[PDB]
Amino acid sequence: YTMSLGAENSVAYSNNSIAIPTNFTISVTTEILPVSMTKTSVDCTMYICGDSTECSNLLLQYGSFCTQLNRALTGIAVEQDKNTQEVFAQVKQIYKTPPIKDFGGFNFSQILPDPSKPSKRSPIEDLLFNKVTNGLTVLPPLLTDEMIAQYTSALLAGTITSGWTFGAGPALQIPFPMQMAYRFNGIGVTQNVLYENQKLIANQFNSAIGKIQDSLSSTPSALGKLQDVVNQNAQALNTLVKQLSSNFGAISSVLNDILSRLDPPEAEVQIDRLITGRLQSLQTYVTQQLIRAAEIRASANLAATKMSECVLGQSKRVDFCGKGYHLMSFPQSAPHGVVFLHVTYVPAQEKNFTTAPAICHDGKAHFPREGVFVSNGTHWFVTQRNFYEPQIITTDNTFVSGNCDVVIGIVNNTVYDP
Amino acid sequence: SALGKLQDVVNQNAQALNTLVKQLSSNFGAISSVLNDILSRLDPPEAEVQIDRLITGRLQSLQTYVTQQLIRAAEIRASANLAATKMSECVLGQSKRVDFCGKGYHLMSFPQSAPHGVVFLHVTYVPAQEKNFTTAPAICHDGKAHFPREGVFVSNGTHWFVTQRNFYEPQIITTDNTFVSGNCDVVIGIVNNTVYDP
Amino acid sequence: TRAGCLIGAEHVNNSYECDIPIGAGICASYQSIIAYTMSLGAENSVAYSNNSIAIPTNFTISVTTEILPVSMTKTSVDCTMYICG
Amino acid sequence: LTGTGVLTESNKKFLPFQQFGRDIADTTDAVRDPQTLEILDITPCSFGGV
Ligand SMILES: *[C@@H]1O[C@H](CO)[C@@H](O[C@@H]2O[C@H](CO)[C@@H](O)[C@H](O)[C@H]2NC(C)=O)[C@H](O)[C@H]1NC(C)=O
Ligand SMILES: *[C@@H]1O[C@H](CO)[C@@H](O[C@@H]2O[C@H](CO)[C@@H](O)[C@H](O)[C@H]2NC(C)=O)[C@H](O)[C@H]1NC(C)=O
Ligand SMILES: *[C@@H]1O[C@H](CO)[C@@H](O[C@@H]2O[C@H](CO)[C@@H](O)[C@H](O)[C@H]2NC(C)=O)[C@H](O)[C@H]1NC(C)=O
Ligand SMILES: *[C@@H]1O[C@H](CO)[C@@H](O[C@@H]2O[C@H](CO)[C@@H](O)[C@H](O)[C@H]2NC(C)=O)[C@H](O)[C@H]1NC(C)=O
Ligand SMILES: *[C@@H]1O[C@H](CO)[C@@H](O[C@@H]2O[C@H](CO)[C@@H](O)[C@H](O)[C@H]2NC(C)=O)[C@H](O)[C@H]1NC(C)=O
Ligand SMILES: *[C@@H]1O[C@H](CO)[C@@H](O[C@@H]2O[C@H](CO)[C@@H](O)[C@H](O)[C@H]2NC(C)=O)[C@H](O)[C@H]1NC(C)=O
Ligand SMILES: *[C@@H]1O[C@H](CO)[C@@H](O[C@@H]2O[C@H](CO)[C@@H](O)[C@H](O)[C@H]2NC(C)=O)[C@H](O)[C@H]1NC(C)=O
Ligand SMILES: *[C@@H]1O[C@H](CO)[C@@H](O[C@@H]2O[C@H](CO)[C@@H](O)[C@H](O)[C@H]2NC(C)=O)[C@H](O)[C@H]1NC(C)=O
Ligand SMILES: *[C@@H]1O[C@H](CO)[C@@H](O[C@@H]2O[C@H](CO)[C@@H](O)[C@H](O)[C@H]2NC(C)=O)[C@H](O)[C@H]1NC(C)=O
Ligand SMILES: *[C@@H]1O[C@H](CO)[C@@H](O)[C@H](O)[C@H]1NC(C)=O
Ligand SMILES: *[C@@H]1O[C@H](CO)[C@@H](O)[C@H](O)[C@H]1NC(C)=O
Ligand SMILES: *[C@@H]1O[C@H](CO)[C@@H](O)[C@H](O)[C@H]1NC(C)=O
Repeated sequence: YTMSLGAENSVAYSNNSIAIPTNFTISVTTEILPVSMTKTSVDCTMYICGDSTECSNLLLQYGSFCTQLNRALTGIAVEQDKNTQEVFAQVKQIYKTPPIKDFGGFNFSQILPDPSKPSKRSPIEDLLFNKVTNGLTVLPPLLTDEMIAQYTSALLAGTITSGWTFGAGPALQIPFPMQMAYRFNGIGVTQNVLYENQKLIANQFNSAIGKIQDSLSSTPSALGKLQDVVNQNAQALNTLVKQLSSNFGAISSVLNDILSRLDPPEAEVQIDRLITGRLQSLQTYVTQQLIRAAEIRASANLAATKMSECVLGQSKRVDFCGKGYHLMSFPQSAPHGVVFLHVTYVPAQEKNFTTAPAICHDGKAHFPREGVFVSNGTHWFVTQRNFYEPQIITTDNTFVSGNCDVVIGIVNNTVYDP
Repeated sequence: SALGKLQDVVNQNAQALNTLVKQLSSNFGAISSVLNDILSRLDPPEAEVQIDRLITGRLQSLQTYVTQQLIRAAEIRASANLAATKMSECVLGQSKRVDFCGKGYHLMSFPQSAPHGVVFLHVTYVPAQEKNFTTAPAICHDGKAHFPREGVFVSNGTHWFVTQRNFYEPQIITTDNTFVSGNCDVVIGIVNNTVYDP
Repeated sequence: TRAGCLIGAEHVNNSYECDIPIGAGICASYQSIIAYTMSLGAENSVAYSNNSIAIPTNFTISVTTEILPVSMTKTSVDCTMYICG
Repeated sequence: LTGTGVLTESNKKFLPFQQFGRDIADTTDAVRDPQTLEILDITPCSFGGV
């Protein structure tokens, strides 16, 4: 079939009507970012030649190719540890949550570490770690999974107990329903809206966190970004292994068979063919590993940017920290990766109102100081832009500039004086 | 080791050049690594074979050098795009992005030229000498809930004030710096205090 | 270690910052050469409670350096002269 | 079939027509001794980086 981009949505535009949200959804979304790869090291001499001394004597004629391949792989291996260091080690203080989890109804048990588990992981992090499944050596990562989990636990404790203050200096404690109100004011919604509806926001947040855990437990292709990196590295290593079984035009792919069947003048030619074939295979592997290392470094720089801007602070950048108005984010460790739980504010249950740019009163034009003039049909109010909260149009929330003869669409209404 | 990032690039480029020069000393299976020795020792039917071995070895070395030069060029281009972004957002403006222009609340930045690089002096504001206070979300007065317009309610133990969030500057809780929304029955943790009217 | 066998370094029970990385959480430093499990940070417990806040009373104007590479050395290789002279 | 390795006892029960054993990566990791019909695992020697 011919595909369809999306459902059509004719927005009901007119020159004097506005849509104001009357409700909200606290939406938590997952973002999975790869950070590092498997650190692989190849003994070039043993991969080309094994233990054959005649092969290594012929390999010395080609110079320092093996040194360049080893140095490129060493650079990739230290670049992975540098990537993990830049992503997760953004704090030098290891914070802990208080033993009493009184956060005003907000539940963080699915993201805080479980004391009953020996790995000290969160239930979400435990599910993430469960859902990820010849001269060759695998160097271990410098940071173990326990220490990456400890770093994420410190980041979670800092962003829960101290707000964004720990990312800019000393950790200054603040109650979580106040932190949330500050985040509400960062997206342009008044503190009162948060305080009045704090039970509903806590219930929505807990329901969204549970839906995140259920969606991760019910979707096999949730962690496909990390699995693609793991599969690419394993498939590249398998291809580099399988290139040893090819003779590359020689009589056999085994150096011992050539050295036992032929004299060294012709075994030199056959071994030279095997050497140049295996060297071409190793150069191809190292080149594609360098390209994938550049891609993983770009992804890790992006992940460090999201760690700095979504977890350690509240970001005004649209769609950088989830879909909707970004409130906060929570980091979770993943095998060779990071998972950001973006908690965002989504407006909902919008309602039509008749709107005007200014109010004409006593020959003067009044403009809203922070909100917008709305009308339900008979009476005029001023409300904040992202939530319907009608208030009487007074001189305290409006300002006067000019007369009524200039502004197009100014309407007549009284302005109350306290 | 302060300037290690530029010195790393300089050392990598010099080491790549040194390796490319060193690769001329290898014969790659030929009788000699010197072309003049082959051209002065052999007839062109076999000197063609020896020169062909030298040509394919040196061409493989040169293609390898160009491959990591292009990879390092991509890395340096990404770093330079990042540096141009920092020059646009930290020097030519004040950035709200956390840790993009230094540790702390970013105030301004200074660019300095460096050999094959740029050094940003990020001037930032760090809070210090913090003090505990008892806080409340709202003030209950005359059956009405009062919330701070821009600050936060704090208490030193007996008296309630409102202050800006990033610096302790206590002021009397008035109607000029608070706003009224709803009664006192809804907000959890509202406390009783007077609200002064100028 | 999980990275391998380390000979010539005295293993200590103290945790320091990583000076020379060994791997699998092991780092080495000179003070003789010692090997240790690296500390992640100084441990800080935030005094959280539901009605207390911490407000700064002072500030520090902090200037930090950030070094970013911009360009490389522009190298050109005569391919014919390099291969053949 | 020649090589270098550590020859240990194997729990892999070969079928009587099979002589050598390969893993996923086509490397000989199991073999049958021709003198006495027993199965031996071939572990590669402990190469490492210094
Ligand atoms: C605001 O008013 C407009 C116009 O009265 C509504 O738009 C109509 O919605 C109905 C129901 O979906 C459609 O059948 C019409 O075609 C729409 N008209 C236009 C011109 O788009 C709109 O739904 C109202 N908004 C709300 C939130 O009720
Ligand atoms: C705003 O939306 C929330 C849900 O997003 C509404 O809360 C629901 O209210 C109905 C009826 O009162 C209950 O049956 C549901 O159980 C509530 N859901 C939750 C999650 O609490 C709320 O009523 C809406 N408010 C307005 C003014 O529309
Ligand atoms: C926070 O959330 C957790 C899990 O969402 C709640 O733990 C559940 O508690 C009920 C009753 O106590 C048990 O039946 C469930 O089995 C628990 N779930 C898990 C995963 O342990 C917890 O009660 C919530 N509240 C607090 C204050 O922690
Ligand atoms: C628009 O809003 C105003 C105020 O919210 C409404 O005026 C009130 O309507 C109720 C319903 O009869 C009365 O009991 C109140 O006495 C009215 N208050 C005032 C100050 O007049 C008005 O009815 C709304 N109009 C529409 C079309 O919904
Ligand atoms: C809004 O108020 C202004 C001023 O009270 C109205 O302007 C008057 O309009 C009448 C007839 O249109 C004229 O005779 C007056 O001379 C006007 N006065 C001024 C000062 O301009 C205006 O018509 C009102 N608009 C609406 C929609 O009621
Ligand atoms: C909290 O701050 C207020 C205002 O600075 C203090 O009130 C003053 O205290 C001094 C010293 O006792 C008196 O001389 C003033 O007369 C007080 N002013 C008023 C308006 O009463 C208060 O003592 C402080 N409380 C604590 C526990 O430090
Ligand atoms: C804050 O003030 C309100 C009103 O002055 C107090 O509420 C009253 O409390 C008494 C005793 O608990 C009741 O008999 C009244 O009926 C309450 N009145 C209302 C309007 O609720 C409240 O107790 C005070 N709180 C504190 C902490 O002092
Ligand atoms: C604010 O008060 C809290 C608790 O009253 C202080 O936290 C204590 O600080 C001491 C000194 O370092 C520690 O020995 C305690 O273990 C801390 N208690 C807890 C529960 O963490 C805190 O230091 C005070 N803040 C300031 C700036 O004075
Ligand atoms: C805020 O901190 C500054 C230093 O960061 C303090 O200034 C010092 O004050 C002491 C005593 O007055 C002097 O001996 C120093 O010479 C000052 N240093 C500088 C650089 O001027 C300042 O007093 C602090 N203010 C408060 C209110 O705590
Ligand atoms: C809005 O459009 C209507 C016609 O649809 C027109 O009568 C009215 O003057 C317009 N108002 C403004 C402010 O442009
Ligand atoms: C804070 O916790 C105490 C118990 O430790 C409780 O009495 C008080 O009501 C709580 N206040 C709020 C606003 O949750
Ligand atoms: C081969 O010789 C060995 C010598 O010990 C003997 O044990 C075995 O039974 C003989 N036959 C076969 C079929 O292996």
